[PDB]
Amino acid sequence: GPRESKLSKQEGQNYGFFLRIEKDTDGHLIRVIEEGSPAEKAGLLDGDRVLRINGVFVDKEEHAQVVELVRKSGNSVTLLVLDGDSYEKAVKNQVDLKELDQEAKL
Amino acid sequence: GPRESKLSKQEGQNYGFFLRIEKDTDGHLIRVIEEGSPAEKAGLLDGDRVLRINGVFVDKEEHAQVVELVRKSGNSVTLLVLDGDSYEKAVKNQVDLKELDQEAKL
Repeated sequence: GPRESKLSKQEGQNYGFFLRIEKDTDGHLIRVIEEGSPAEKAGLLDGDRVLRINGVFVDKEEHAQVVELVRKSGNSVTLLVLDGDSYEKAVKNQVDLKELDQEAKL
Repeated sequence: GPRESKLSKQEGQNYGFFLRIEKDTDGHLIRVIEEGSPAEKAGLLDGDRVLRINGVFVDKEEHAQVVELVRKSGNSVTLLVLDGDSYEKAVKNQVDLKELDQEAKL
């Protein structure tokens, strides 16, 4: 289910991913995670959607805002992410994404 | 990658950019971005290409209809632009410009 990913990096360093809007696709997508990066080390996966940034729900914010939020968070940031399939399955079944909290399968 | 620039102006004010048709040049070119202008504030960069206006794909529209789409948007307009370097690289690599949307590197 959702995961809380605690990213941390050095000054001048990128976290090492793209945030994207994709044509006819819901959500703020994480793509092209660089090998060995802060993003990788924190558990980010290709196709994850960003639900929250430092606990603030952003699924309905504009891309520019979501980017700004990451950027203004400085050299650490907490992302609540959901994998692409769980995210599409949640939106399919009209689940309230706001009410989703961390869940792990073991 | 592409950016959405959200330009806003006062009534009777100009945005502060030109659109041109240039010989042996692909696409709807943003030129002459006035310093201090709405265009500059929104993040337009010289050599930017206009891909979409209020979401509508225009790279293959006539210059006259693109200008008119901007004017008809009144005192704000949303432009999906792709910087001149990324755009020239995309046309070479035969990328479908219709499929490009906002992207940021973090």
